[PDB]
Amino acid sequence: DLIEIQHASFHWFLEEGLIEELNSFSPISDYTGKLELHFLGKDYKLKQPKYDVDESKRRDASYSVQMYVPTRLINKETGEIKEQEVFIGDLPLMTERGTFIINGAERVIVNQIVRSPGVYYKKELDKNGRRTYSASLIPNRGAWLKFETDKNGLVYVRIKTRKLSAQVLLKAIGLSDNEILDSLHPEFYQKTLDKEGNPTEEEALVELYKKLRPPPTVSGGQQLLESRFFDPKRYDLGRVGRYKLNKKLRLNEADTTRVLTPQDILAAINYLINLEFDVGTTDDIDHLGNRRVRSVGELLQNQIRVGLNRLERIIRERMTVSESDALTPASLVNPKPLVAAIKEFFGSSQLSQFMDQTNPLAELTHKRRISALGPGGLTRERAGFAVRDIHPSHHGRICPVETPEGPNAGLIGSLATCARVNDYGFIETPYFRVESGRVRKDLDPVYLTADEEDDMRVAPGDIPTDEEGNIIGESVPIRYRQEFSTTSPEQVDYVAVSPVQIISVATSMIPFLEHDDANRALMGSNMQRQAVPLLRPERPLVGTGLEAQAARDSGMVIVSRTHGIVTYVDATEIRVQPHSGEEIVYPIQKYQRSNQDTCLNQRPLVYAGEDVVPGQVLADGSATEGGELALGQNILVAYMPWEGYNYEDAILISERLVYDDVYTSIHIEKFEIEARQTKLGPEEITREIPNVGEDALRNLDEHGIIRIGAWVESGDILVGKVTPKGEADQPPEEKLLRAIFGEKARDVRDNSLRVPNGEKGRVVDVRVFTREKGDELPPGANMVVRIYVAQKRKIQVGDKMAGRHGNKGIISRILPIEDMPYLPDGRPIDIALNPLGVPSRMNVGQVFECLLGWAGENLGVRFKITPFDMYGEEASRDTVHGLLEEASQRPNKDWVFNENHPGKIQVFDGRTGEPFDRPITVGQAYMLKLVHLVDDKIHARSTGPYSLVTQQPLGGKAQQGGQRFGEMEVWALEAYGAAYILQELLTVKSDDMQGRNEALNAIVKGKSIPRPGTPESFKVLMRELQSLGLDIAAHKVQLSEDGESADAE
Amino acid sequence: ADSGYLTRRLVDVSQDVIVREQDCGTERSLRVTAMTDGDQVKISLADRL
Amino acid sequence: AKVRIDDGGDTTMLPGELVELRQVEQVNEAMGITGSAARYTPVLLGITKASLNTDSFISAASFQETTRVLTEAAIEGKSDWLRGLKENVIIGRLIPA
Amino acid sequence: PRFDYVKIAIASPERIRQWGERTLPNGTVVGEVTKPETINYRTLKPEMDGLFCEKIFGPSKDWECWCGKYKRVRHRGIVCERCGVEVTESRVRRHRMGYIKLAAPVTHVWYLKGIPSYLSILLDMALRDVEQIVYFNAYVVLNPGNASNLQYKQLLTEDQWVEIEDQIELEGIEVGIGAEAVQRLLAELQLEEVAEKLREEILASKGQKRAKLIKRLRVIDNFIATHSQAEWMTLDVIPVIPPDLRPMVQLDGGRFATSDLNDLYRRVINRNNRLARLQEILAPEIIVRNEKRMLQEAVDALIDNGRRGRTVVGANNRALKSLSDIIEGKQGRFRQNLLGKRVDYSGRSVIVVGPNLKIYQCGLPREMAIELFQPFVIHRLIKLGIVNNIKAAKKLILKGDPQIWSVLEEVITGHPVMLNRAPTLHRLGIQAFEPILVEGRAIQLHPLVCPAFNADFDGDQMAVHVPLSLEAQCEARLLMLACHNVLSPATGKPIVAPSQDMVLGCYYLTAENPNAQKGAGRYFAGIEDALRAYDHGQVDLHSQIWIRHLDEDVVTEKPDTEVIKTEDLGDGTVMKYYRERKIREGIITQYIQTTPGRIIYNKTIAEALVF
Amino acid sequence: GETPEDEVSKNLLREDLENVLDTLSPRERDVLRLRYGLDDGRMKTLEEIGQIFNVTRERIRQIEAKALRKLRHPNRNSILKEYIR
RNA sequence: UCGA
DNA sequence: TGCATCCGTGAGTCGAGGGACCATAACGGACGGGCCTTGTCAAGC
DNA sequence: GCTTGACAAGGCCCGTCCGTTATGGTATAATGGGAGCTGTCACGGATGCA
Ligand SMILES: [Mg+2]
Ligand SMILES: [Zn+2]
Repeated sequence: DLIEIQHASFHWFLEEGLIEELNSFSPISDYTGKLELHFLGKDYKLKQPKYDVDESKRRDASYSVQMYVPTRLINKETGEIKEQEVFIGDLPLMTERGTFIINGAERVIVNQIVRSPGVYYKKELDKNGRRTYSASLIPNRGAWLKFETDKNGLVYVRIKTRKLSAQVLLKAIGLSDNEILDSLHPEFYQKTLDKEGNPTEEEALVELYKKLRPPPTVSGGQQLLESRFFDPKRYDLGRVGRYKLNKKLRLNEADTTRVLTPQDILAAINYLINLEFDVGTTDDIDHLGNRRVRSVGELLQNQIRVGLNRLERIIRERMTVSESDALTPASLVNPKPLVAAIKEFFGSSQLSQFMDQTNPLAELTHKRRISALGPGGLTRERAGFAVRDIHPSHHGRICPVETPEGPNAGLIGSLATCARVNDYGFIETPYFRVESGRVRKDLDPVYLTADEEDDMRVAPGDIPTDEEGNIIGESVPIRYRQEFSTTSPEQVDYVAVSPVQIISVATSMIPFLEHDDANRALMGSNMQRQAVPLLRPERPLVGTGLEAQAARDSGMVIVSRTHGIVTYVDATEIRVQPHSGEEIVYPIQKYQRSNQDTCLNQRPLVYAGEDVVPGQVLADGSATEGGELALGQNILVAYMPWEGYNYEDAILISERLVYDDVYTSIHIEKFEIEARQTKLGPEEITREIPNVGEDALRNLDEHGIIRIGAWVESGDILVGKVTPKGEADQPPEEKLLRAIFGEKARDVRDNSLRVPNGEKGRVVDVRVFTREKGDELPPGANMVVRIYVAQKRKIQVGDKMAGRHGNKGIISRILPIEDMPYLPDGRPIDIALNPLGVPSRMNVGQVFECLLGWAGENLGVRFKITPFDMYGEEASRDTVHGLLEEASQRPNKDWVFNENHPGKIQVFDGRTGEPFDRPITVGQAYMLKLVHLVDDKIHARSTGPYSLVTQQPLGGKAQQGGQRFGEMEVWALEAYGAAYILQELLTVKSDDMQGRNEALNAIVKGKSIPRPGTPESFKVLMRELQSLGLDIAAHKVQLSEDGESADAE
Repeated sequence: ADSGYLTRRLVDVSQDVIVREQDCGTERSLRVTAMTDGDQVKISLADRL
Repeated sequence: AKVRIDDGGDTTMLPGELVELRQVEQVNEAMGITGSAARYTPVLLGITKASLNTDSFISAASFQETTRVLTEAAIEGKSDWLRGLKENVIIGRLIPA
Repeated sequence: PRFDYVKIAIASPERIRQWGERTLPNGTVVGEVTKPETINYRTLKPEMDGLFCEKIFGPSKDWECWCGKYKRVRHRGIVCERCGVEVTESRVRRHRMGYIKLAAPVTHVWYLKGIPSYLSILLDMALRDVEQIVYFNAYVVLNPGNASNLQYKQLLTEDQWVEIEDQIELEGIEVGIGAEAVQRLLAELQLEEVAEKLREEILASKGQKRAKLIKRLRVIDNFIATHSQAEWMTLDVIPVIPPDLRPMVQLDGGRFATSDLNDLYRRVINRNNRLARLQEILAPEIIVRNEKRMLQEAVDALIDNGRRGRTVVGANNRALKSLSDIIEGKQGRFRQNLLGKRVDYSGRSVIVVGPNLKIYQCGLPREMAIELFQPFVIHRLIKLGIVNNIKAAKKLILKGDPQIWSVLEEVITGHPVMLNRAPTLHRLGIQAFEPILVEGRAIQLHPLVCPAFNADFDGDQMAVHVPLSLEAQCEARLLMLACHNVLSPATGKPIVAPSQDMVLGCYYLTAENPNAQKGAGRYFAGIEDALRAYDHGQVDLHSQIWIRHLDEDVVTEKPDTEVIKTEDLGDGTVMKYYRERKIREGIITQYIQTTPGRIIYNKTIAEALVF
Repeated sequence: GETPEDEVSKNLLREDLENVLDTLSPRERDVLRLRYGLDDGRMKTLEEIGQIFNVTRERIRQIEAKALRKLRHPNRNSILKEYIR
């Protein structure tokens, strides 16, 4: 299973994470001691949800459950036990795909990588001086212990504040002079004991309080130090903090997990002194053995911990004011601070991200992202060069290729294919045991938790092995202590289980990965997660074979579980019968809206009367073919330059891709309107709207709302809504115009929902959610109407297409089939790609892919080639050229392979009919269609809305915004002679309530006027500087007159 | 990010450098030679004049 | 282009300020007909230091350290005559280039 | 209007109240903010005293006061005797400023916590010394006269002042705390007399601290030339921003969208009304001292939040936006609203390569040109007589008639359009073009201007801008056209050149293929004889062809002047043989061995440079 | 605030509403301007027009009843046809 | 977060 | 009078997306009748 | 070409009605607050510490 960091994490929270939080919260007491409240956390209910999975997405709700615990309220003096179940909070459940539904939108919880708790030592040179060793005891939650060591044998303890001597903390926790020196070399400790005095057990708590809290008190020094490291519910090492203390310092005690042991502070000082004696290891901060990951089971444990602490303040403020008895325990627990704590984590936190649902490849990748940012991780400004590079401990755990380019280059990683996280939070990799030069591929792997660095010798999965005898190679390259070396095959210990263990699940879909560059393989893995689901997908011919596993783990593929006989198959359900209440129904969704405006259509695959197996595809998804995944189409390609139509990364396609419904996707948009409550009068949805005739009232059913199946275009009316007005401030021009022809204006105003510019399609869902029907509504709303419009988009000029090797491009021309070049059998060419971008970017694998897919086209065999071989030069060139020779041995196909030029044939011109001078490489390429279509990039504005303060035009496609003329754009016009264009762009086009009126009136009348006025943004800055206490004004230097000018008035 | 902040600092230090007059009447000069980086030359004398 | 003048007792020029080298020779030659004093040491300024020591406070506050330029301009009583670029863009007039 | 220079100075308390108090036909002025209330919760009308008051800043609606009975355009320039709101336009609210009269002086945070702390320079104190007097942590001696051991401007602790209170020396010893003592220490200064006191201390016994007296003399000399006072650095009257610069709008759900300036203004008036309440009922001095310290922290957080103390927050845990935090940052008023603005008549789209076109020409789609040139199409519709107004023209544009596209075809001819791609590194990233209406939905860009814009056809979007005035159209054509931008501004080398796909077409054309000759070694009569032989199947592209060319300016790779294989004909005529030439000397004839691909290349330069 | 598209066409409304008023009588044009508030910025009632003239009531009403009747006829008023909002 |  | 430590100042440009309680008196808008004020209708000067 | 009595329509004006709103009070005894900062790099002043 590829999703185990989400399913096993939420399963741990429902049985171990929720029980541990309620056991530490209980019991609580009052100020006097009259009654006590303790919970029973291990007997909670977790009742049934309210709505369905598909119903919660359209009703704008969350798939959540109610949490109830039994609560026993006892009293100290009077014997009474009050058992009652009290509501705790709303907990959203994880769906079957591993996601959550928050406010009708599907969301994921990205796993965040942080540092592991423990002690870490570091050699630091602050200046050109001696060698200083530092320390840092990091807990899971609480204060930090930073031990430093200066020159001349002075070890200090810093607990944010100023540093202090090591004897001050070591004596205040409770110790003797003989219990320190017996377990310490004590000759180095005499230099820090001379210039520190010699305090007793009570002569150190007073001096500790004088420097931390600057009167000292004998009772104040004990309450300050115990609350930092020794008090419960304020300092936590964690289950993994106790494990890292017993490994580094080699401690004998274990299973403490709550209180910091004072013997552990003595062991951290002893390891720091011995670092000057050239013994001990300096820890690394970028090592994956020191870096942990956490998931939904751990991140939810911190939100209930800060949510129950707010509940502890109200539970102690209600058992003291009410001095009377006979009170119910259900009124002591207020669920309001804990409901708002869970709702803030799932909807308002940064780590809960919007789920990418373009294709099943992006859904599987987004659940396995390893990001180093979040509330407790790193910062965008605090990220440096060392944290973004690849550590040598990332071999097989984190993918070195798949990472987003730009700002987050290296901070957001991806988990590898065979990687696995244990219960402690460390990434593990499987390895096969090698015994005396023989790979023992018979038993289960070892799953080493990054402990193979300083102990084991690990070989990758690329060495030639024999059939159970020995290893063929005499020099095996291995890795030992983060360095590569070639040793004997009898000296190795472990070997990798797969050659795709290093790369992730999205990089493994690229065939011939070893022939492509690592920079273009980064782009090829990112463009595969943006491919739209087509209308009829097609499986690739040069697939790697891992597409079948990624389709079943995405959750959008109906699988069988019963091993039965299929009875009834239609377009909505599949009914089988289980055998060794026997009729289950598998529902099939038809054209459901996704998050990225794509389709989630499922098609039936099986027929009636067929034996099935557990793990068989019953119904494939939208971007999924039969069994395996399918994100694009296999069509003909040719690497030849046309007449400037493929000049700089441009694509020339044919007309055959248009009328054959190739690269044709279905996009479903969703519109929203609401009949709110205006204080002047309630708004309602009517059909008789003013100033709109029969040109737009054709699809309404006398209710103001459109019908199902009506073709809407740009500028129509979906929901006709009116709004009452109470202005009554008519100008004298409109009063004279209305008095002539009559037709007195009504009190309503047309606020109908309309279709935006460049939008069309067919309406498929006109679901209306009103009150008194069984659904909750937001306050200040009478009727909520939701309109879903689906449209069928073909492939056009301006769309961005790409392949699996980073050869992205934008189509500039769609030629007919008689103008495209044609093969010597008469078959035309679909895509005419440019061969100039190939040798400059090292995209060699895309030439191996098309030449192998052309061999699979004439044979019809659908090759499955795994990456990272076999014999050198005999597995990539002679595989392609050897299989192209077999396709040429057919009696009908003799023109496929040539002896002089192997990977080339003769191509004829379509316009003139003459052959070209040189042979051209042809093949069957697998191209994808990305989400960056030409329809979403069109924006234009003449005059629209304006800003609130600066009175400048707004910015945005969805709100009719204007393009920003920034500071780099002024410097280009200032370097030109364009002074009148610069004054026009800053005055009459932005921030002038007077200059915009006269400039617009000049074009309609036909006589332009010069000299625009003062812009509004300068007068805002003039009033802001006067409010800062600065007498700033503008004057005139005219003859015998120095007067201030009034820019505002 | 380093070249963007460097370009902004070069603009504000030389934003008021406009050619206003035709001649000033100075007598100083700048001696220019062939830019030789040790053994081989990079910019010839014909490219600097 | 700037210089750090010293020994000022006749003209209101405290030792430690940065003025242009052409402006020092314009006032020294104009004071030679009367007879007075004195010395100045040349300094090399960076691209962010010479941008803040200009005659315009609007061009220096929009670049960097807005709270430091406007504090110095209010106490000294500086005046901007809108000479050069990057002021008429903020004002709303034609650039002098 | 038109101004000539901008001068900035320190605002005196008589200058701040000049902006606040306005003349009204009554006995007193009403331009003072006394209450922290903004508006009412029942109706959406403000109150008669507050930060959004109509008696101070003006009427909320156009020609309508607050109480009623004056809601017409007939009453212009009068003040209602019942309410007090002047009946005028609603645009006067963004120009009027109120003031808040304080009950205690407050030091300005820019002069105290600034660099190099000009408040502490004039007082001859330290940075921590003035910071202990302000915010009420130590006492300062204001009159140490007739005392045993006391100095001027000496800091005293809380336990040290109560010892002198038991000793009454036996004279008048005056101390002070807070900003009332700093304002008294600045008012009794000697700025005319202290300037000559520091000048005699520089020449005599300078030492290392000569620069300290020099830096102090620069601050004192600025207060005499500007005719300012040293006591104006403390604030007694606080100015108020106009209410449209702190807008309060209501969203669709009913919630109000307030600003952070309203929460910082309310903290000043709530702590000022409490200080006037404690000073009236004779409060204990430990409560009045704590109230004046919070009034000092409320104004300093209003001016520069987080400068001296801790940053105050609101409902959300982010930092509040103060008066200084809207001008200094990258998202401030200077770098986001003055140097760079969002312009009208603009748009953007993806770009595709347009071949079979020219330079200074770009592909412009029809639905984007009808929005950018919308005031130019409407003017042509009324001029041709199709419509009569804008409402008849705008309904005809959005309808989709084929006569509208014939009007748009006649408008864009000769109208330059500036194309722009972000980021703009050099000045050739903004060039003007003459657009044409093409089929599709992308901008057909020329492939020759691609190294100029640094544009690649894999997802690049370019911004479109349209000029309006007649002077802007003549500057985009004569100075910003793409045909006049061949040379780069950095070097003297051109950038309009064949780069990727046309170099490979010219390298293969003038190459040498030693296998596909098909008729090499043939003599042709001139340049035009070889072009007529390429249209037939006579010669190939790389055939060795002798061409009779009488010109001498023939450049080639590895040129030579020596004559090898000298052959002499009859009657004294000698043939001068070369590596690539064949000259008949006595020059009679001259044959050039070349390829027909080099003749097509040399013919293209002849028809382009000679017109 | 109002968009400049409604403020520009408000100025174009003055150029066409005063065009059909110049073709009327100078006495007939003076009644319609001061009544609705043209060229003064203030709306005046019917009795204030009768006190600056030497003619009493029931004449200004029937003049405006005659002025509004001739503008409704389709004669020399074809430009005030698509102004109905 | 994602494109250049 | 020179050497450490701390604090304040900067760190690319465009576009898309999503997102406690109660008692009592003062204050003010709403409702209703009276009073001119204003618009309209049919003949008669 | 204008003029006069008649018939309602409606805006202010001035009373009261009751919801709305500002103000003061309650008597066992109660007596110093929480919530993060701990992985950025470079330069320029300003203390302060010998
Ligand atoms: Mg590009
Ligand atoms: Zn009024």
